[PDB]
Amino acid sequence: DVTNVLLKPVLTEKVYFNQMGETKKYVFVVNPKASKTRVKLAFELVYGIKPLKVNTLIRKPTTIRGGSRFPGLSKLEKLAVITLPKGIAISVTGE
Amino acid sequence: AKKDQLTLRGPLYGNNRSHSKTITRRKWNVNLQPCKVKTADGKTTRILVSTRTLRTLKKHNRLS
Amino acid sequence: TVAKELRQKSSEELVKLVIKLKGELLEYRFKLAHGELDKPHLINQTRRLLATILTILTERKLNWQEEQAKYKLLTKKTNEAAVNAWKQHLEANKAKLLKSRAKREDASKK
Amino acid sequence: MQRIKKGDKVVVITGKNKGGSGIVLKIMPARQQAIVEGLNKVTRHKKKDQTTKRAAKQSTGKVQQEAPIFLSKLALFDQKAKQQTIGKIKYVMDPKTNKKTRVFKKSNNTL
Amino acid sequence: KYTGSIFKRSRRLGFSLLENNKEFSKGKKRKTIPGQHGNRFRSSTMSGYAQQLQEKQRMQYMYGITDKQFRRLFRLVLKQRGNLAVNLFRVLESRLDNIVYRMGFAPTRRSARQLVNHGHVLLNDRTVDTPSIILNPGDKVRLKAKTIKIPIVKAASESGVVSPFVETNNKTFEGTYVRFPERSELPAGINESYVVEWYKRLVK
RNA sequence: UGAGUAACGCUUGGGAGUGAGAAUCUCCCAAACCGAUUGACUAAGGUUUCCUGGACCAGGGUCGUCCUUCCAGGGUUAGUCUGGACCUAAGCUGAGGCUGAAAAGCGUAGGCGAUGGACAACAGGUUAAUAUUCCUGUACUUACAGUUAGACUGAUGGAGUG
RNA sequence: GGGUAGGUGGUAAGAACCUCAGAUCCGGAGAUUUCCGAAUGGAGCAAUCCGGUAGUUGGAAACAGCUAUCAUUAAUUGAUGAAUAAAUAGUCAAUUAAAGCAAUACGUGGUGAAGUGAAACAUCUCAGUAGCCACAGGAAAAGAAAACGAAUGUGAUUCCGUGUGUAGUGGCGAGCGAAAGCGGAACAGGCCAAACUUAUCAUUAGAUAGGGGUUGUAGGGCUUGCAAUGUGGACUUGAAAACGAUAGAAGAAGCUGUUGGAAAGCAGCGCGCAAAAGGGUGAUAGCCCCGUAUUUGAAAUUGUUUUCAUACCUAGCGAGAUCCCUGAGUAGCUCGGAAAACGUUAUUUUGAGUGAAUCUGCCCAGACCAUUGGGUAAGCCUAAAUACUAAUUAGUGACCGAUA
Ligand SMILES: [Mg+2]
Ligand SMILES: [Mg+2]
Ligand SMILES: [Mg+2]
Ligand SMILES: [Mg+2]
Ligand SMILES: [Mg+2]
Ligand SMILES: [Mg+2]
Ligand SMILES: [Mg+2]
Ligand SMILES: [Mg+2]
Ligand SMILES: [Mg+2]
Ligand SMILES: [Mg+2]
Ligand SMILES: [Mg+2]
Ligand SMILES: [Mg+2]
Ligand SMILES: [Mg+2]
Ligand SMILES: [Mg+2]
Ligand SMILES: [Mg+2]
Ligand SMILES: [Mg+2]
Ligand SMILES: [Mg+2]
Ligand SMILES: [Mg+2]
Ligand SMILES: [Mg+2]
Ligand SMILES: [Mg+2]
Ligand SMILES: [Mg+2]
Ligand SMILES: [Mg+2]
Ligand SMILES: [Mg+2]
Ligand SMILES: [Mg+2]
Ligand SMILES: [Mg+2]
Ligand SMILES: [Mg+2]
Ligand SMILES: [Mg+2]
Ligand SMILES: [Mg+2]
Ligand SMILES: [Mg+2]
Ligand SMILES: [Mg+2]
Ligand SMILES: [Mg+2]
Ligand SMILES: [Mg+2]
Repeated sequence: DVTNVLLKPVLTEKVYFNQMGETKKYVFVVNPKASKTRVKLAFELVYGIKPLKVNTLIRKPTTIRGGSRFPGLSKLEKLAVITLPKGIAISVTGE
Repeated sequence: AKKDQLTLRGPLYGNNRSHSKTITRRKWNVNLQPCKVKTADGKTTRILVSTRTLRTLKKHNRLS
Repeated sequence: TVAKELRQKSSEELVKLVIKLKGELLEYRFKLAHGELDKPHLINQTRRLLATILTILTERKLNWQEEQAKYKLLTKKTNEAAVNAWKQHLEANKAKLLKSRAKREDASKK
Repeated sequence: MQRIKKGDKVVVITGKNKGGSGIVLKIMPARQQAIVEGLNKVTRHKKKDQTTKRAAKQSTGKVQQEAPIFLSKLALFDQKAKQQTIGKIKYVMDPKTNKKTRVFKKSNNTL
Repeated sequence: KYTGSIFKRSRRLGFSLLENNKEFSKGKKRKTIPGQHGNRFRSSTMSGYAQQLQEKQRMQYMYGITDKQFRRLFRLVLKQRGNLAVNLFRVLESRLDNIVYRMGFAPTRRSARQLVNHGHVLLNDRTVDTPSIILNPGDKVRLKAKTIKIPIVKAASESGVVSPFVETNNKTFEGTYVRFPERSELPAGINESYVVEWYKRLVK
């Protein structure tokens, strides 16, 4: 509802491999506390096309910048894979 | 605990002196004896109390 | 300075402002994530103005989500292509469903 | 108020540059410095770096810029006086506009 | 340490011993306690000294003094020349705030002391913040100008009212004196001298 | 100093290539060991050590253009799999309550607690890294609403099975 | 509010902005404040999982958003209500408080060793220390004589010096060690119960709510008169004023030459000071800069004190009656312990037992009796001087200067 559970879309080789061939699959990063239903609701209120299904990924924090004078940890990411129906392809940028 | 319910007087810790004045810690316990009384419509309720309160209870006409 | 103009504004117009700025903030963050935000300071300005609007809206004992939930306007435009895809998907699903049930039924009869 | 502002004429009273006239372009209050144009010209040995659209060329040879100067070494320059001289300034408050204005103490010149 | 239930035990007896010691009936007395204590006196039969004692309280109270300070001042004046029944009167009346109140720029003696402590007060060969310095018969006490800058002014009027042993000119804020207060200017509120002999017994 | 001494902790030859530099890196051909295992899938644990490209400060008992080392980027998709939303064993906690100088101990009703019980998905393909999870094909299960036909519905409790 | 012409926190340049309708910055007052954590809807392997209820918005419902609430204990109140008629236990609901933490520090209380010394060791010492636990507070504790004590005596408690290493106490060994008095810091004494009386409780009151009373050269009550309308508090609300605290404003006085990379050093001639504390400025500056002395200033919050009024308390000296009240399982005594300097004993306290009297009364003055004298137990509260510094501001050091 508040639509703070859609932080940033991410574009990688896996993402672009999916974003072709009839059904498109768009991968965003979402609030780690959000649920699948909240992700679908956010997509409903801000895009307008009902996802066919939603898959979720949790990327665990790991050590980064190892050996550097001050080492630091990573940030917890939850990934969401929206899949729109046949024949529909909306743009992530431009509204 | 081993204590009266009417008052709050409890055990008294002291020394066990013997010949040669050898020191060993000992405990004096209060005389918790069951007693039944009539309070609030004479409602009898068994209460573990010290013999001193029992004597106090006997003279104060409560115990009848 | 800016807060005075906002103070003159009513509450209903203010919640319209907050939802509009929320949408623009989402768009700015998305454009930044695509490397298409020439002006990267509008994100901060949007957030400060958003924070200010919250302060004026929280001065009065009024919320920002509930007030817009009471009255609102629905959506549009993003319906035509959406219903086409859904109609196409359900027709194919029902066609597959019908074919499967027929195959099973005629197989059991034989 | 401040002894030195961005814009007023200033000279140097100690160092190699004596009577060094310039215009203050910017003031760092925290480090008590002041960049004055034409004075303390240093020439950094400009390397070559190519990692950006602008860095693809980044033509930099013997660029001479401005080094910051301690605010103590600076002194305000008089202009209204017929005989320009170096002096100290006050912080009088004129009731005409109720705004603080610097005035020299060896003369009666504002700012 | 359990369900003591004060109702259960208190009612359990209704008299006993502990209930009556504690008896919630226990009122407040939050004014009886303070006020009567406050300060007392009277004269008795067996010791006589009761009159002397009461007079000391009055005398000490007239100037707002703690008994310890009084013992110091008596010790100072005691040793000197002789029958000093004329000296300690000047000593007791030499208080700066007493002179400030008797000078007439304050409604009450304690208010003058507060003023003195708050730094209103300018002296001659010195200045003054502490409201206890013992002053000399012929001394001036020029009042500050900031105090007049705070016109409450009502004071100056009292100054002229005055009593003959003080000579002060109104508005001009200045004061001195001579011919130290005779016993007439020390009225019958406290006028006795056998409390004086009492202090030799209590103070050597 | 011992002392450039002991030691360097089970596995060969060649051809071509990269590179400033190759017994040690890449490819190929052989060769030798494992083969109830040095083969393959996982539990526990480890916690990015996984894939790509680059580097040879440091570490690799030599060397190194190379590494499980470092840098940058990327990688883990479940109604049906493993566990919760289901159940209990040992045991733990445990309102009341009992006991005890105090802290506390014991313990009822309740609640936790798998190493057990109940529960619906298989085959193939795909990326450098994921796959009963993604894709194709064919299925199954549980809820809610509408509808058609039939039927009186029958538990927090009793009994059987488990 | 102050205050300006710069700002976008450090390793940090650059890119992009903000800012003279007064930015950044400082001070006062507010807003937001995820999850765990006393954690408190239930659980749980902390920062996780699973919910109920009452609303409201979408859906055709399941459902999903957005809000508020849901722990336990104690007290009060109300409703309901067992064995068992009544009545309670119990159950439910509402309201009010409690939970926890820290200041490696001070207080009180409970519990409480040992190393060690005695040249061994058991009495003893260590030591009522360490530790464990409970409760606080800004201090806490103590406190107004049934007292000291030997006198024509002092007259709450607390703290410091002396009395003194004295009297004493100690396998009379190691050791331990006051209480008077004196000199000082501060100083403050109040209030209930009972008599007597009023009103009400099936008035069996022996209970509730008021008036009266708070003692020792005895006090109070009973009856009867005179004098009183005050003085003072450990005291409530207000109003006013003053002194501060939390940002700040103003704030004097120098050039020349020389060595030198650089002058502020050195030299010449000057100047200011209620400012010659300090810091920086390319060496060692009273007069280059920031400051310092001094004079000042607060919209808002807050501290201390004073004045005025205002609630609430507070009042003397007689006469007669000869009557009543003055704190009971209490003080004593016995059996085991302890506190005091005392290794148990006149004084204080208590685990077990017993147990008094009522101003011609009771306790005390180191066993005890008599005389004399002192004091009024078995009810409560009490500022100040006293103990400490995690923190805030200013400052100091014949304290340290990277093995300290
Ligand atoms: Mg998953
Ligand atoms: Mg011992
Ligand atoms: Mg060696
Ligand atoms: Mg060697
Ligand atoms: Mg050898
Ligand atoms: Mg050899
Ligand atoms: Mg060898
Ligand atoms: Mg080897
Ligand atoms: Mg080999
Ligand atoms: Mg073989
Ligand atoms: Mg193997
Ligand atoms: Mg690693
Ligand atoms: Mg690899
Ligand atoms: Mg590589
Ligand atoms: Mg090597
Ligand atoms: Mg599937
Ligand atoms: Mg379970
Ligand atoms: Mg299992
Ligand atoms: Mg693999
Ligand atoms: Mg402002
Ligand atoms: Mg021993
Ligand atoms: Mg020994
Ligand atoms: Mg106290
Ligand atoms: Mg200034
Ligand atoms: Mg100056
Ligand atoms: Mg200097
Ligand atoms: Mg006795
Ligand atoms: Mg002892
Ligand atoms: Mg007597
Ligand atoms: Mg008595
Ligand atoms: Mg160190
Ligand atoms: Mg070192």
